[PDB]
Amino acid sequence: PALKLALEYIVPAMNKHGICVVDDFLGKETGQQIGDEVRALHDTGKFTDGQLVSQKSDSSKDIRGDKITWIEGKEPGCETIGLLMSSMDDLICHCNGKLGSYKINGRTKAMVACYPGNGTGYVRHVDNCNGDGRCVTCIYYLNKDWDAKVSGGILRIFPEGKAQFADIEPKFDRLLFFWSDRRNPHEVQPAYATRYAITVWYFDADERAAAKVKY
Amino acid sequence: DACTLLAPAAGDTIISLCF
Ligand SMILES: O=C(O)CNC(=O)C(=O)O
Ligand SMILES: [Mn+2]
Repeated sequence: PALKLALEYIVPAMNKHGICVVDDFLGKETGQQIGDEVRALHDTGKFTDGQLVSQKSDSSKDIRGDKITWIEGKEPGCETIGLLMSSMDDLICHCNGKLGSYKINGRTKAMVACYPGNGTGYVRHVDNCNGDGRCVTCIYYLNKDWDAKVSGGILRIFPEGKAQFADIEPKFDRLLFFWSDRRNPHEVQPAYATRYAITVWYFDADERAAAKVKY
Repeated sequence: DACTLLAPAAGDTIISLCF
């Protein structure tokens, strides 16, 4: 059950550690269909360079070297991505009142992202630096039989205040949650194979409105 | 500061959820 999973596993893990990993989130068949839709999107050549909040160079691959496309989930041939988004939204909304002080009332479009090997990555960064309203980062990974010792691409999270870190392999059908603010600096270490993932950011109501009056 | 030089763009759209 999605609700039971959320309250029994995700809420405690988030409030204690600020990171939560759920493996085998949708199962092999559905995850495979999502991988097919993502690869078909990639095959159309539509992906564009990942963007930064404050971008200073047209080409910023040394900061983040991924290529992305934004998906609403209602698009043609994207039905299963839409199912993934509906599942995540159902889960998150069922966490409301239990993710600290956050009351989630919105999300971004889904960011489908591809690091095309060749040592591309994402230097250590924070998703939400300045209170832009993003409170929870959700990432769904699509890469089968991923061997970090050969392909790199580990997501290393450096939880604030301690020498600790969490290494997250971008493993197929893995769903990852973490606080988007400065508590969780993280980096994608250089990848040497094609690396696919889908990210959704969820917004806190009050921080979102405050960010609205501030921008 | 330099934090937003490294942060991922959120897109131009927010989709309402939950309530
Ligand atoms: O893809 C990953 O594992 C991590 N991605 C990011 O930190 C990002 O795109 O902002
Ligand atoms: Mn990030």
